[PDB]
Amino acid sequence: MQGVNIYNISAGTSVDLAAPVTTGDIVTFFSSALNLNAGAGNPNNTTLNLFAENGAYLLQIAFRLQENVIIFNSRQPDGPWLVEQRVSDVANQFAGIDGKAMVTVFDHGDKYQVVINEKTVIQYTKQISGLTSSLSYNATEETSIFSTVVEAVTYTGLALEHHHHHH
Amino acid sequence: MQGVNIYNISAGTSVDLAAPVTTGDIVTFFSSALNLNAGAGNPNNTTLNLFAENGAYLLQIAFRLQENVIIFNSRQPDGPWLVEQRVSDVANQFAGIDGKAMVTVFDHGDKYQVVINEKTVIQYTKQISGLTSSLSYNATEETSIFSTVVEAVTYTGLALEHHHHH
Ligand SMILES: OC[C@H]1O[C@@H](O[C@H]2[C@H](O)[C@@H](O)[C@H](O)O[C@@H]2CO)[C@H](O)[C@@H](O)[C@H]1O
Ligand SMILES: OC[C@H]1O[C@@H](O[C@H]2[C@H](O)[C@@H](O)[C@H](O)O[C@@H]2CO)[C@H](O)[C@@H](O)[C@H]1O
Repeated sequence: MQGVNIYNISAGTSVDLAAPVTTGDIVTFFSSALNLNAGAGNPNNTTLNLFAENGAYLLQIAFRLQENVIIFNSRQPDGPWLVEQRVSDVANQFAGIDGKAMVTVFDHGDKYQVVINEKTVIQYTKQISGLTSSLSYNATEETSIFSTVVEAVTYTGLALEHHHHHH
Repeated sequence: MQGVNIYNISAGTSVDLAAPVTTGDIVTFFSSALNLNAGAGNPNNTTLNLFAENGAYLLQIAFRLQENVIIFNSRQPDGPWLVEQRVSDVANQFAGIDGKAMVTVFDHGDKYQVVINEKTVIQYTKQISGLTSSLSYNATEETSIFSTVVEAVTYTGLALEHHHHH
């Protein structure tokens, strides 16, 4: 059945989900601040990650102000970072809303749709499949583009399909 | 296409959705405050409403501190309120989180599942069916349990049509 779980993630920490995020599920990270002028990343200012039980980075959303880009990538816990998908102009993706923001990730089975506020910035074809068992928000107090603590809200058990058969 | 929409709603106003909420979709109201000591409503302290395209009150979630109850109901805009569904102990529903709150409504087609924070408060069997085309948040400045402005986020286009060819 459908359920809502709330997690308050401090910068530099991660949490295990009470209910895994799977195909048809949604997770939204809410930030109470938007620091588009934060310190220089190294090279990341902020990273939002969806982890598989084996620690694989199912999806990482990395924000880089200096390089002015949002990187989407995946990799096994002991494997190399895979093919990066980039979105230029970090500020433009958040335009329209200041002092706060939200990043939503839809798990569509074959792809991860990421939406910054109301704007879909990418339909990311998965490079690694599997259910998300933990989330993380990594950054330092001085260079994060988001608030010290980011609230993650997962909407699980959502999957709804209408099967139409033909022959 | 699945999509997220954000609407800031001031107490006593309503908003027209850019994308309607239908079966399988979600709408969550976020409050930057929680005032469970706001006093008696008139009779409601706060009401969250989902309106169908034809103007009907698909669902009203009404909080009453003096009655210590949450009332769920429906009605036609020119008609009488229908059969009230009640859930007692308002505080218990928001237990665990202070200074803020979220109310989530899942549209399951035949029923609306209301969730306060992480707790499912009710599986409301619909008295009126249809797609939600607008929302409203009514309350006064002094007696609302939520912040002056509530932020509603909709997740739409979620149901999927899966064709199989044999
Ligand atoms: O791909 C995510 C991953 O990127 C690393 O930095 C990459 C850099 O983006 C790429 O252009 C370069 O060729 O290789 C670097 C890694 O050696 C980040 O260091 C890492 O934290 C992730 O963000
Ligand atoms: O049902 C929501 C609706 O309730 C109205 O008040 C009701 C009251 O709760 C009920 O016990 C009584 O029998 O009828 C009243 C209506 O005549 C509120 O006035 C209305 O705003 C909604 O909150």
